[PDB]
Amino acid sequence: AMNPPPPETSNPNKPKRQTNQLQYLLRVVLKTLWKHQFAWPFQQPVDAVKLNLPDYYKIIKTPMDMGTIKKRLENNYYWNAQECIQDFNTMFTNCYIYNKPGDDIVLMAEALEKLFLQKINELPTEE
Ligand SMILES: CCc1c(C(=O)Nc2cc(S(=O)(=O)N(CC)CC)ccc2O)[nH]c(C)c1C(C)=O
Repeated sequence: AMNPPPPETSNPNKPKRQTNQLQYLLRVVLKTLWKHQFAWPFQQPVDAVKLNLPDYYKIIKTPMDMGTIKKRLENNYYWNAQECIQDFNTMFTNCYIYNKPGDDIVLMAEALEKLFLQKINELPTEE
């Protein structure tokens, strides 16, 4: 009935690097999605206690959210861009798994996803 702790966002035992793709994912992709009118439900972990959603964490075992992704990028949590992209994909997929299709939240998720997919199509060249 308690919320789980939020996903880890900096790990001292993990190596760190900056890459152009990672920089692009923070400066361009995340920034663009964050501003979106439908972003707000995804800007932080789902507070199942405040929302009175008792089975959210019974069902969703890999929670992810853009506030967490943002923190990860800012603390150099990801070595590879694909790690960041997978986190976004997990976020959207969770929403589809938990919610009935045609729920307001699911529709907001599709809109964000469509944008996200467009943005990662423009991802810059790897070193
Ligand atoms: C529908 C639940 C949900 C949210 C979400 O955020 N809903 C939400 C947040 C606020 S809120 O942030 O205003 N509120 C809570 C702390 C107090 C300020 C207010 C109303 C809401 O419906 N995000 C996701 C991904 C889901 C699911 C279940 O998929």
